[PDB]
Order: sequence, then C-alpha cells, then structure tokens
Amino acid sequence: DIVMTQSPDSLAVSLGERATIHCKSSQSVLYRPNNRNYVAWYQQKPGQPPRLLIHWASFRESGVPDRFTGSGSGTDFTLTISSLQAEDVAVYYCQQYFFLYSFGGGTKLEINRTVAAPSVFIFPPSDEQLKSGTASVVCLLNNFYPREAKVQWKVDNALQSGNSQESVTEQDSKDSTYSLSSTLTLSKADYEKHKVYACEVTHQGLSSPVTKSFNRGEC
Amino acid sequence: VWRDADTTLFCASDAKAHETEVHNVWATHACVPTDPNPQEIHLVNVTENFNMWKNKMVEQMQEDVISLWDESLKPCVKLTGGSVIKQACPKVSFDPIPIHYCTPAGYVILKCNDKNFNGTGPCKNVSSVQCTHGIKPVVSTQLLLNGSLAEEEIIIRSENLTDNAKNIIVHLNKSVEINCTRPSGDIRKAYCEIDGTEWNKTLTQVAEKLKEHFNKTIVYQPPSGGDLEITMHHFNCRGEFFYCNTTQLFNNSVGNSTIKLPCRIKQIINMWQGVGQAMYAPPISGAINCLSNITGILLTRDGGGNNRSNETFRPGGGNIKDNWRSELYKYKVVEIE
Amino acid sequence: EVQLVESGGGLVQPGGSLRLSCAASGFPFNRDWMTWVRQAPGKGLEWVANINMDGDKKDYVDSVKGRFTISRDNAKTSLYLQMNSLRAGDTAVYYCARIRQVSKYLQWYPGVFEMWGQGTMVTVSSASTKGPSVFPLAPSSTSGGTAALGCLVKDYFPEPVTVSWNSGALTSGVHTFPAVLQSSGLYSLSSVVTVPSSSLGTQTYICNVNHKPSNTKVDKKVEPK
Ligand SMILES: *[C@@H]1O[C@H](CO)[C@@H](O[C@@H]2O[C@H](CO)[C@@H](O[C@H]3O[C@H](CO[C@H]4O[C@H](CO[C@H]5O[C@H](CO)[C@@H](O)[C@H](O)[C@@H]5O[C@H]5O[C@H](CO)[C@@H](O)[C@H](O)[C@@H]5O)[C@@H](O)[C@H](O[C@H]5O[C@H](CO)[C@@H](O)[C@H](O)[C@@H]5O[C@H]5O[C@H](CO)[C@@H](O)[C@H](O)[C@@H]5O)[C@@H]4O)[C@@H](O)[C@H](O[C@H]4O[C@H](CO)[C@@H](O)[C@H](O)[C@@H]4O[C@H]4O[C@H](CO)[C@@H](O)[C@H](O)[C@@H]4O)[C@@H]3O)[C@H](O)[C@H]2NC(C)=O)[C@H](O)[C@H]1NC(C)=O
Ligand SMILES: *[C@@H]1O[C@H](CO)[C@@H](O[C@@H]2O[C@H](CO)[C@@H](O[C@H]3O[C@H](CO[C@H]4O[C@H](CO[C@H]5O[C@H](CO)[C@@H](O)[C@H](O)[C@@H]5O)[C@@H](O)[C@H](O[C@H]5O[C@H](CO)[C@@H](O)[C@H](O)[C@@H]5O)[C@@H]4O)[C@@H](O)[C@H](O[C@H]4O[C@H](CO)[C@@H](O)[C@H](O)[C@@H]4O[C@H]4O[C@H](CO)[C@@H](O)[C@H](O)[C@@H]4O[C@H]4O[C@H](CO)[C@@H](O)[C@H](O)[C@@H]4O)[C@@H]3O)[C@H](O)[C@H]2NC(C)=O)[C@H](O)[C@H]1NC(C)=O
Ligand SMILES: *[C@@H]1O[C@H](CO)[C@@H](O[C@@H]2O[C@H](CO)[C@@H](O[C@H]3O[C@H](CO[C@H]4O[C@H](CO)[C@@H](O)[C@H](O)[C@@H]4O)[C@@H](O)[C@H](O[C@H]4O[C@H](CO)[C@@H](O)[C@H](O)[C@@H]4O[C@H]4O[C@H](CO)[C@@H](O)[C@H](O)[C@@H]4O)[C@@H]3O)[C@H](O)[C@H]2NC(C)=O)[C@H](O)[C@H]1NC(C)=O
Ligand SMILES: *[C@@H]1O[C@H](CO)[C@@H](O[C@@H]2O[C@H](CO)[C@@H](O)[C@H](O)[C@H]2NC(C)=O)[C@H](O)[C@H]1NC(C)=O
Ligand SMILES: *[C@@H]1O[C@H](CO)[C@@H](O)[C@H](O)[C@H]1NC(C)=O
Ligand SMILES: *[C@@H]1O[C@H](CO)[C@@H](O)[C@H](O)[C@H]1NC(C)=O
Ligand SMILES: *[C@@H]1O[C@H](CO)[C@@H](O)[C@H](O)[C@H]1NC(C)=O
Ligand SMILES: *[C@@H]1O[C@H](CO)[C@@H](O)[C@H](O)[C@H]1NC(C)=O
Ligand SMILES: *[C@@H]1O[C@H](CO)[C@@H](O)[C@H](O)[C@H]1NC(C)=O
Ligand SMILES: *[C@@H]1O[C@H](CO)[C@@H](O)[C@H](O)[C@H]1NC(C)=O
Ligand SMILES: *[C@@H]1O[C@H](CO)[C@@H](O)[C@H](O)[C@H]1NC(C)=O
Repeated sequence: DIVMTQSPDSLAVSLGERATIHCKSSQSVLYRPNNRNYVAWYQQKPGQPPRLLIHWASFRESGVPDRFTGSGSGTDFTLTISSLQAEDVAVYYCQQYFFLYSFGGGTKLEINRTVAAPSVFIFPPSDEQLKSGTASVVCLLNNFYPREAKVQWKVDNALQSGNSQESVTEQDSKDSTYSLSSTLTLSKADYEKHKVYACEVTHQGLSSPVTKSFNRGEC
Repeated sequence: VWRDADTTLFCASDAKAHETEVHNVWATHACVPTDPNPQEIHLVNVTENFNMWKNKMVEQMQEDVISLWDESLKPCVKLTGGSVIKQACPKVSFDPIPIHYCTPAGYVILKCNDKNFNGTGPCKNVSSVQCTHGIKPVVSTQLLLNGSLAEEEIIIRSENLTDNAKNIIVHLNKSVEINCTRPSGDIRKAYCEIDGTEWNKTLTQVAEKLKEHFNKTIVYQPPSGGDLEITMHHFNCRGEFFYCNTTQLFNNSVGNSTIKLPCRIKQIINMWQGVGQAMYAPPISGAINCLSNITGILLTRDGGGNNRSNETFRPGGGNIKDNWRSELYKYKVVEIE
Repeated sequence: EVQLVESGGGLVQPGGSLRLSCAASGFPFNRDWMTWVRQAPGKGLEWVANINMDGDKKDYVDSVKGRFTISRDNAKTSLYLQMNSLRAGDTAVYYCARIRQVSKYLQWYPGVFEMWGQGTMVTVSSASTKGPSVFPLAPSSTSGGTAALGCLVKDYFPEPVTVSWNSGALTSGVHTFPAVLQSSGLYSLSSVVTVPSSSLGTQTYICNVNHKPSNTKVDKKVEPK
C-alpha cells in the first residue's frame, strides 16, 4: 500500500498571501511511460463534501481558480494558493490513485484576519421548556476573531461553573470570523428562583469584559 | 526424441461474435476460443536452438494479416503496375486483438525462456508449451507498437550484426507511450505527443546497448529518403493511415519538452502487404486517437568503410514480417514421432 | 444535474449490521465506476471500496475486508454497501462518489473522485435512538439594526439533525452550531439566524428540524417574547 503524508498539519495564512501545502507519497506515483503523476488534491469546506481541485498533480478541474496550482513529481508534491481568499478556508487532502486509493492526513487552512469584537446576545428559556423540569439559557457570541473567547455566567451575581457547554462554529467562508454559543442548563427549581441572568464575555476585541443580561419576566 | 517441423498452425482468440470490429469478425470465422488452462512443462536439462529469422510461423502470420486487411480494409483502387482493381470503400471499426497460435496433433511448440534470448542460438530454459501468447497484429514501421517487452536488458535482434544492411529489431524493456490524435481546418492534419525526457532516456539506453557490440560512438539520424512509409512513422489507427514525422525523435537533439510530431492522414499509400499502391476513402469524422505502447524500434545501420568514430543508425521497417518476428521469436515447432 | 444521494445510516449497535444505498441520477451510471469513502468525525478521508460498471471488479480497504460488501443495481442506478460486524472505528460519514476513469498501463483504471454525495451518518454506539425536543429562541437579540433568533434542539441521539429556516429561504447570517454531547449521553445544538431587526411581524420566521434516525420533522415558529 502507498501512504500519503501531508505537511503542514495546519497553518494560518493572512488574506492575499501564499499558502503552501506539501504531500509526500511512500513510494513513487510517477508512471514513466507517460510521465504522469497519479496524485489529486481535494478541498473540503466546512459542512460540505470534498471537492476535486486538481488531478494528475498539475491539471486543474474546470471552475477552479488560477490561484490554485499543483506541482511536483515522483514522491514530492505541492499545492500552492497564490493569493488567499476568504472562501479558501477548508481542509485540503491529497490522494494517490497509482495503486488502489489512499488519502493524505489532511491540512487545515485557517485564515488570519483583523481582530473583531463579538456581538453578545442572550436568550431566555422558553415557556415550552420550563414546564418540563429543565431551563436552558443561551448566550450567543456572533462574528468575532480570533477564536479565543471567555464566557462567564452570572446568576444573581453568583459565578456559575461546571454546568455550561460551549460550541464554536467553523470559520465563516465570507468574513472569516467565528460564532460561539454557551448554553447554561438548570433545573426548573433553580431557574424559577433567581431573577437576573447574565453571561460575561472577555475577548481580545473588547477593552472591557461585556455583560449582557435579561430579567426573568419581561415583555 | 523429436526434430524440427513445419505445419499449418491454427489460431485462437477471445474474439466476440457480436463485435462490429473486423479483427473480431476475422477471428470469429477463422479462430477458436482461447484455451482456458495453458499447460506449460518447464522441461529442464534441455538445450535446443531457435531461429526467429527462419521461422515459418512469421510467414503464416503475414498471410493471415494480409487476408485480414483484404476482407476488412478494402482499398478503393489497387495498383500492381498492371492490375488496376477498383472496389467499394466503406469505413470500418478497426482495433487489433490478441492472436494465439497453437499446433495440431503430433506437433507442438517449444518456448525458449532464457530471458536474454537474442533471437538465434541455444537456450537452457525451454518449456513444452501448447499455444503462443496473445499477439496483436499491429502493422507499423520504425516503432513497434503494443507488443511484448524484454524482461531484462534491451535485446538487440538481427541476423548478422557485423554485416551492414540487415534490419535491426531493438526490443525495449520499458515502454514509452505515444499518443497520436486527429482533432476536430484540415481533416488530415494530425500529431503525436511523446515525453521527451523518457524517449531520450531509452534511446540513451539503446545507444549503450549498441556500444556493447560495436566499440564506437552511436549516433541517431533521420532517414535520408526512402518511401514515405519508411522515412516516417507509418501505422494504422482505426482504419485511417497515419504518417508521422519522427525527425524530432531521431536527431540526437531530443529535448526535455513534450514532443509534438507532425502527422498526416494520407489516402494514397504504398502497400506493406506486397508490391504496389492502394487508395482509401477520406478519414472519418470526429476525433481520431491512438495511445500506444512503444515496445520496439526498427533500425538500419549506416555502413561503409567506417574508420570513422561515429556509428549512425536510422529508423526503418518495411518488412512487416519482422513485426511478427519480434513477438514470435521465442517459438519453434517440433514433431513427436 | 448530477446527483448522488446516500441513504440508510443511523444508530447501529456494536457488532450489528447495516446496509447503505446511493440513489444516483443524471449521468450514465451503468458505465461508471463508483466508490464509497468515509470520514470519521473530526478525522480524515478514508477510501472504503469501489466497483466497476458491471460489478465484477471490486476492491476494499484492508480494515474492511471480510465484513463489507459493495454492490450495485444498474437497472435502479443505485450503489450499495452491506456492513457487518460494525465497531466504533466504523462510526463515520459515508460518502458516495463517482469515479472517473484514467489511463494507466495502457488500460482504463479507476481514478479521481469527480463528484460526491452529501453523505449519511453511521453511528456505532451502545446507546438508543432518541428524537429531539425543539424550543424557540425568541428575539427581544437585536444589535446594530440586526435581530438574532433561533431554535434550540436538545436531547437527541444519534447525529445528525438538519435545521433550515423558512423551508430554505433564509441563508444570510444562518449559523447552525455543531452538536455537543452533554453529560447525559444525548446531543444538543442551537441554530441561530441574523436578520434586520424590523421584520418582527412583517416576516414570519420558522425553523425546520429533521432527525432521520427517528422520523421527526418538528417545525417551530419563532416570534418575540
Ligand atoms: C494499442 O493498444 C491500446 C490499448 O488497447 C489501444 O488503445 C485503445 O484503442 C481503442 C480503439 O480506439 C479504444 O477503444 C475505446 O475508445 C473510446 C474511449 O473509451 C473510453 O472513454 C469512454 C468515455 O469515458 C467517459 O465516459 C464514461 C461513461 O460516462 C465514464 O465512465 C468515463 O470515466 C469518462 O467520463 C468522463 O468524461 C465524460 C465526458 O467524456 C464526462 O461527462 C464525465 O463526467 C467524466 O468526466 C468510456 O466509456 C470507456 O470505458 C469503457 O470502454 C473501455 C474500452 O476498452 C473499457 O476498457 C472500459 O472498462 C469501459 O468498458 C465498459 O463500458 C463500455 C461502454 O460504456 C461497455 O461496452 C463495456 O462492456 C464495459 O462495461 C473508455 O474509458 C470508446 O468510446 C470506444 O467505444 C466505441 O467503440 C467500441 C468498440 O469496441 C464499442 O464497443 C463502443 O460501443 C463504441 O462504439 C459505438 O459508439 C460510437 C459512438 O457512438 C460509434 O461511433 C460506434 O460506431 C459504435 O456505435 C472504444 O471502446 C480504447 O479506449 C483504447 N485504450 C486506451 C486509450 O487505453 C490503441 O489503439 C492501440 N494502438 C494501435 C496502433 O493499435
Ligand atoms: C504497456 O507497457 C507497460 C510497461 O511499460 C505495461 O505496464 C505493466 O502493466 C501490468 C498490468 O497491465 C503491470 O502488472 C502489475 O501491475 C500492478 C503493479 O504491481 C506492483 O505493485 C503492487 C502493489 O505494490 C504495493 O503493495 C504491496 C502489497 O501491499 C507492497 O508490498 C508494495 O511495497 C507496494 O506498497 C505489488 O504487489 C507488485 O509486486 C509484486 O509483483 C511484482 C511483479 O509485478 C514482483 O516483482 C514483486 O516482487 C511482487 O511479487 C508490483 O510491485 C499489480 O497490482 C498487478 O497485479 C494485479 O493484477 C494481476 C494481473 O491481473 C493479478 O494477478 C494480481 O492478483 C493483482 O490484482 C490485485 O491488485 C490489483 C491492483 O489494482 C487489484 O485491483 C486487484 O483487485 C488485486 O487486489 C487485491 O490484492 C492486493 C494485493 O496485491 C490488495 O492490496 C487488494 O486489496 C486486493 O485484495 C500486476 O502484477 C506491470 O507492473 C506493468 N509494468 C510496468 C513496468 O509498469 C502495460 O501493461 C503495457 N500495456 C499493454 C496494453 O500491454
Ligand atoms: C492524448 O492527446 C490528446 C490531445 O493532446 C488528449 O486529448 C485531450 O483530452 C483532454 C481530456 O483529458 C481534453 O481536456 C479538456 O477537454 C475539454 C476542453 O475544454 C476547453 O474549454 C473549457 C471551457 O469551455 C476550458 O476551461 C478548457 O481549458 C478547454 O479550453 C474540457 O471540456 C475538459 O474538461 C472536462 O473534463 C476534464 C476531464 O478530462 C475535467 O477535469 C474538467 O473539469 C471537465 O469536466 C467537467 O465538464 C464536463 C463537460 O465538459 C462534465 O461532463 C464533467 O462532469 C465536469 O463537470 C478537459 O479540460 C483536451 O481538450 C483534449 N485535447 C485535444 C486536442 O483533443 C488526450 O487526453 C491525450 N491522452 C492521454 C492518455 O494523455
Ligand atoms: C533495461 O535495460 C537497461 C540496460 O540497457 C538497464 O539499465 C542498466 O542497469 C545497470 C544496473 O546497474 C547499469 O549498470 C547499466 O549501466 C544500465 N544500463 C543503461 C543503458 O542504463 C535497466 O535496468 C533495464 N530495466 C529497466 C526497467 O530499465
Ligand atoms: C495572526 O497574525 C497576528 C499578527 O498580525 C499574529 O500575532 C497571530 O499569531 C496570527 N495568528 C495565527 C493563528 O498565526
Ligand atoms: C546472438 O547469438 C548468436 C549465437 O552465437 C551470435 O552469433 C550473435 O552474434 C548474437 N547476436 C547478438 C546481437 O548478440
Ligand atoms: C556476417 O557478415 C560478416 C561481415 O562481412 C561476414 O564475415 C560473415 O561471414 C557474415 N555471416 C556470418 C554468419 O557471420
Ligand atoms: C520532417 O521534419 C523535418 C523538420 O521539419 C524536415 O527536415 C524533414 O524533411 C521532414 N521529413 C519529411 C519526410 O518530410
Ligand atoms: C537528451 O539527449 C541529448 C543527446 O542526444 C543530450 O544532449 C541532452 O542533455 C539530453 N537531455 C537531458 C534532459 O538529459
Ligand atoms: C531535434 O529534435 C528536437 C525535438 O526532440 C527539437 O527540439 C530540435 O530542434 C531538433 N534539432 C534539430 C537540429 O533538428
Ligand atoms: C533540459 O532540462 C535540464 C534540467 O531539467 C536543463 O538543465 C537543460 O538545460 C534542459 N535543456 C533544454 C535544451 O531545454
């Protein structure tokens, strides 16, 4: 079997700069009678199936922009993105089809942009959920960069801990930001008691930790 | 105990009876299905001799391929200087298929398995075989197409090396693909693409194998001027007749680049089958393409009182029997009494 | 257009069996090689199996020989993958792909994967199937002239759930967060959408949740509180 090894495993490139991804085959995938290399490159955008970019090492599929360029021969192959665009954020895979099939490990291409502060929202639990024994307070952090963010919960000034979960979106293909949701789950008993709910957000784009809140019972 | 023999052999192929292609139609009413289990007996402690240059199997294939083109690629007009036969010219589905040759009762084929068997001489590895390997009746000059490959080193085949004008058959051990195409201007304009780096490498390897025999410098040159079928790479692709200029392949200046050899599809040709000329219909529509393995080269050495240091070799086939020789070389027939 | 649609998939007990199907359309299916490729969650692509036009040529990745069977029905234009003795390592998203032939050794061989389906999620785990409970996330949520509302999809198993907004009308500012596994063993995600903070009443917003592993199609309407 032929093993493909990609390098680097991940990288972060600013907009408009060059992104270089290497691929190494365990043995030669160059068929000398036709001087063709049986290597392909695939692009997998977040939440989408893989998409064929380049076949036979250096041949672009129709529709794929010029900025993508594959090269190399034998066992050493390279995918180069000449001027990186926001829509290029994805995981790239190389593949050999000289003997059967095998894929490279993958290379995650992050995009480095200007720091952007998050816009913080907070959603109260639904009355449909309250008469069931469980309350969920959703704190939303929309379109921010970089990914590092800190969400701190406050229920009547009491700092919550160990009863909340977070979930970060993949990098947006248009503005290159992230979105984060922190869900605080409490029983029916403890929600009806307290009155003020708040999530505190500390981020690089904010010169002060932000507290967004709602009072238990507003119209 | 068995000596030599010569017999009317029979053929075998996996020819489909439903195919419109004429190599299948010919092998349907002239051959039988291939043998499933080919029994071969590696009879060791055996040493017998072969001769590809005096092999009547080559003469039988020459007949069968000629009769094939006779009922398949029927030329509109044929010339022998005297006989001017004029026929109908319909187009044809054309693609050669393997052709196995086997023996009748009493007679059988010997195969020389010495992987460096140079065409003439004794072998130790000789096995008792029943049929030959599937040979595709590809007719071509200069370049042997779609054939078998020498397993070890390049085999330089001839009848008398040190004698001048005797055709040479270079048996390559690595194929070089040639990709010929008529696009979709001029309908006759065509071209073949071939990787220069790989063709330079093998021709360099052939030059070394020619140095082992002659202690001189080996040079390649295009032929100075015979007929078009000899000076150019002449081959048949799906019925249409291609003439491809190979100056870029045999000029010692073969470069890195992908080489594009200019080709032409001619209607008036010289016949390889025998003396005379033929005429065929203008080529079909669409895109005409043939991707081929180059497994052998047909050469003719530049002679003369060569006190000169350079030994020049030029491409040239002509004798189509030599094409069937570069595949039937390892087969001699005998008779058990 | 070319369209590959995978089917089957869902929760399978460890050691259980499952059969996937791929409904193909829009191309000479009976003349093409086809293949299955999988991607374990968070990991990379792994080729599973492929098969030729007439079904006589099949190949399998090593970790799969003996318990998967690839097959096809050219009359139905469908690709199949019978999986037996499934284990945790088989948990992946299985893709259906169309293979494009390529010249290799002067013959026609299977080559690049030129078109891919959306994939079906196969989960091998020691749990049971549970449909989700949907809850609204009402506006008020509104920042710089932009309102954000959503639907909370809670306590379901297994993956995935697919949430849309007004059939498929809304796509700007739509963010469907990845599912997260809470301590109970069930999944839960939240989906949000950003709209101008003035359509509150002059434009109805409804979410369409779907959980194919348990035929659920809850449609909740979101409106201010
Ligand atoms: C030295 O030796 C060389 C090696 O033999 C020799 O080269 C060989 O030369 C042959 C003669 O010229 C040549 O034969 C065939 O030539 C062509 C090429 O066929 C290839 O391409 C087909 C199309 O591929 C696309 O479409 C497929 C279907 O969708 C898809 O799967 C492909 O991946 C590809 O899709 C991409 O491209 C699409 C657009 O093009 C795009 O939309 C898509 O999205 C993708 O991007 C392909 O179908 C062929 O594959 C079949 O055929 C080969 C033949 O060997 C098989 O190996 C292969 O396994 C496939 O067989 C299956 O399918 C066929 C039909 O589908 C079934 O019949 C089989 O049983 C099996 O199930 C191949 O990849 C073909 O078009 C030719 O077909 C002609 O002629 C044959 C004669 O036998 C007929 O049987 C055909 O029906 C057809 O004839 C009819 O149709 C035409 C057009 O209407 C009419 O004019 C005719 O009169 C008749 O009605 C032919 O098979 C070899 O390919 C070639 N080998 C090579 C290059 O490796 C060389 O010549 C020789 N040299 C010398 C000097 O002698
Ligand atoms: C024009 O000219 C050119 C020449 O210039 C001609 O090219 C020649 O073309 C022929 C075929 O037409 C070609 O023959 C061989 O092709 C394949 C290449 O074999 C090499 O690679 C194999 C894979 O190596 C890797 O894997 C192994 C095992 O994991 C590992 O050990 C290695 O390190 C690699 O990682 C090697 O196995 C193989 O080796 C053995 O064989 C060589 C001699 O060939 C010997 O010296 C070694 O010591 C080893 O013993 C070699 O290195 C090869 O796959 C082909 O084999 C398959 O086909 C034959 C014939 O049909 C079958 O009998 C055989 O069982 C094989 O079938 C399996 O493989 C195919 C591959 O696609 C599968 O589709 C199939 O289903 C089978 O797969 C099962 O088995 C696999 C294990 O092997 C397993 O992984 C899989 O999951 C399945 O279970 C064939 O031997 C020849 O090499 C070409 N020559 C050159 C110079 O390139 C061309 O034909 C000419 N054109 C015309 C028209 O004539
Ligand atoms: C032997 O030598 C000959 C001649 O040199 C060579 O023939 C060449 O074959 C290739 C195929 O490999 C062919 O390449 C293109 O053919 C089409 C030409 O496209 C032109 O127009 C485009 C815009 O209209 C433009 O972008 C192109 O740059 C070009 O100017 C083109 O349609 C093909 O593209 C489709 O197919 C390839 C696969 O080969 C895909 O990679 C593409 O993405 C694209 O697929 C998409 O479109 C098709 C419909 O077109 C669709 O069905 C599919 O699903 C997908 O959506 C190729 O780019 C050359 O044109 C051709 N040259 C000549 C002169 O004939 C042989 O290939 C050589 N043989 C060997 C073995 O090497
Ligand atoms: C094909 O034949 C060539 C010889 O013509 C082989 O190449 C030789 O390999 C040996 C191994 O060390 C060298 O010493 C010779 O100098 C080589 N000769 C040339 C001309 O390069 C070759 O190995 C054979 N096989 C293949 C696959 O090419
Ligand atoms: C992005 O660029 C900044 C400088 O502009 C740098 O400090 C930061 O480390 C970069 N991020 C990554 C992930 O490389
Ligand atoms: C082939 O072998 C014979 C046997 O002696 C020899 O006479 C002849 O010179 C050899 N030819 C080549 C090219 O080696
Ligand atoms: C081959 O040619 C040489 C050179 O003239 C000659 O001496 C020899 O007799 C010829 N025949 C053989 C069998 O070598
Ligand atoms: C082949 O092309 C070369 C260069 O164009 C030319 O010198 C030569 O005469 C051509 N051959 C024939 C037979 O015309
Ligand atoms: C090709 O061969 C010529 C000699 O005929 C040589 O000068 C040239 O360097 C070779 N090309 C390469 C890339 O080595
Ligand atoms: C020799 O052929 C090569 C093609 O391989 C070509 O580039 C070069 O110009 C030719 N040189 C001469 C002197 O014909
Ligand atoms: C051929 O390529 C080699 C390196 O690939 C280069 O050094 C040489 O100059 C090239 N020759 C020609 C004639 O292009």
